[PDB]
Amino acid sequence: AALLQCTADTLADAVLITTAHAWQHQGKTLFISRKTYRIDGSGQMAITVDVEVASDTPHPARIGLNCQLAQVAERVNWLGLGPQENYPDRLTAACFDRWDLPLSDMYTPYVFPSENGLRCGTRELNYGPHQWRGDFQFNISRYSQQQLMETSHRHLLHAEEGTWLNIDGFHMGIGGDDSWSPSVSAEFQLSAGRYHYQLVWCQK
Amino acid sequence: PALTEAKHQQQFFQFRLSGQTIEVTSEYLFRHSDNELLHWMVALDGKPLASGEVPLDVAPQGKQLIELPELPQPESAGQLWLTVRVVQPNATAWSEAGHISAWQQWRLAENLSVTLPAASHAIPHLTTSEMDFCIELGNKRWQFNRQSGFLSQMWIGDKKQLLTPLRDQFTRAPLDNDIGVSEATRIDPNAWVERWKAAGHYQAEAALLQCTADTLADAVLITTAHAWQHQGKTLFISRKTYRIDGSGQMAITVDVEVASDTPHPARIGLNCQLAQVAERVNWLGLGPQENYPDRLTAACFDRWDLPLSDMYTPYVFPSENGLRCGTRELNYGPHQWRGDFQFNISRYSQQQLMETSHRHLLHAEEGTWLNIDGFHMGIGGDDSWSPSVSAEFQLSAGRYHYQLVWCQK
Repeated sequence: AALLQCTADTLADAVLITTAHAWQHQGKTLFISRKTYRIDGSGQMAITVDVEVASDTPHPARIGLNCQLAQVAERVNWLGLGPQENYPDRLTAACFDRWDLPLSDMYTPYVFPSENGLRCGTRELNYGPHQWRGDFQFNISRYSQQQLMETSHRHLLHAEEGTWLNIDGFHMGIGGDDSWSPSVSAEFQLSAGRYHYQLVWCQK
Repeated sequence: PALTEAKHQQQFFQFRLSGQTIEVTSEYLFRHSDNELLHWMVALDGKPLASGEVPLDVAPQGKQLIELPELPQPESAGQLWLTVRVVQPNATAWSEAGHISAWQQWRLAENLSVTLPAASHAIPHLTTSEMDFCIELGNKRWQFNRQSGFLSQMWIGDKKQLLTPLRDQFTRAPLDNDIGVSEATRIDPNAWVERWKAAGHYQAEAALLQCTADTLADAVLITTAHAWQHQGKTLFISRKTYRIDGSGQMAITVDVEVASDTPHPARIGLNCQLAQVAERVNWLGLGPQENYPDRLTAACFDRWDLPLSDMYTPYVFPSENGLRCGTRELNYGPHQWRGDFQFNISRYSQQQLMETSHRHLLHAEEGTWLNIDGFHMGIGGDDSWSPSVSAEFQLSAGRYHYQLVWCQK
């Protein structure tokens, strides 16, 4: 990521920050992301993200923003499809209700570790002090995405301090009919080339 | 307008493209392509860097592989477009020479531009009244009405740009398919028009949920929230923010929330009436035939120029018509529109179109009605009698976002 542009401005009731980032590989830009942060008098924070994906580039597996949080919580409470991990390609099993689970549960053990435990169509996500409001797909786990890709086996992974949190406006479909060849459906892939999602960061 | 769509789908030749290489498959059972000419033009942003023409020699059921000279690469931001069409060098008894049997369009690898608009020395100055919100930059003046919650007037000179305040429109004149067999004497529950009419979708009246005025150092930003309520039930909530550049180019971002219960809005768009009248409409998008999301296959993406009369499509029975889709930029007269949207520009108001029994009856309203839609519902339909619209085409998302830029000149 590089900063294409950045700015700071003050609303009478709130402060608004706008950041533009371009992701470039080999002189070619895979994605352009524009984010504006607006701060309420209440102090609740609203994030609006606009993502542009080049038509040429293979479609991004997911579009989301990921942060690492020092705080660790016993239980994760969210309102959305639950309680089993669900994906857009296979979200049929899940149903929408308030959900409470042990934090360990969110992670799904696999012999081979790949991104897992994703939850979809969640209006609000609650972990510890933080409250998240909006429509998004969130996976919350100790292990970093980079860590998950690296490890040969599930047993090997050691949880990083704090909890990694991922929030995705859109997630690519898991698939697949066939392991050998891509089994993902055409509709599921995020080929739109234009993407918009917004969420709110709220204390308590 | 539909007939062109039939021609494109019907055409015997099938084109599959991998990388530089283009492969053509012949529909024909019995005939070799004795006199077929294949022409390919590559253009960027409505401009073609190169044109390639190859003679075609495919036996019936035959597959012919054609490889382009390596395409020019443009540093400039934009999307490369490759268009291949087949024309007959010698006219058949039915067709004059230079007639085109088939065409195909493929996007080239996309280009994303990280170049930045900023910065412009001029800064917008806004003057506030209880009655109205006024923004002035240079000669141009922008007026927003607090009571209304929409900006009534756009100012040039020494001139007034628009007769009618810009507003969100969730309805389009009913298509033949939507109306179906439904009649005032014998209304049918199933028909799309009936669902909308029962909904109060047409009669819903906007209210200002909230409004505000703020000044950026380089720009002035206005935020309006509107709730459309019928019978104590809110069909849609729309939030719009207008940001004014130092350049004075204006950017609109619209967020629309639709209740899950309500029948899906036929279109989500904002429609305004403009006093100015222009001889020709120039836009970059699918062209030149009117196209809809359900049937946008016929249309191809290139810079398009047409007489203003052309945009309207004559119908014995008048329903919303002449819509254009996937248009990056729309140009009418002084105004420039930048973004991705579906636009129909016509003299007749949508309200007028729905009202009239016959096409002949309509009389053009002064100025030109302009409609811009972030998303448009699919026309359909397999059957007139029952809704033929596909499930995917309908805008059931319940969340919608689109943004466009209003630019002078």
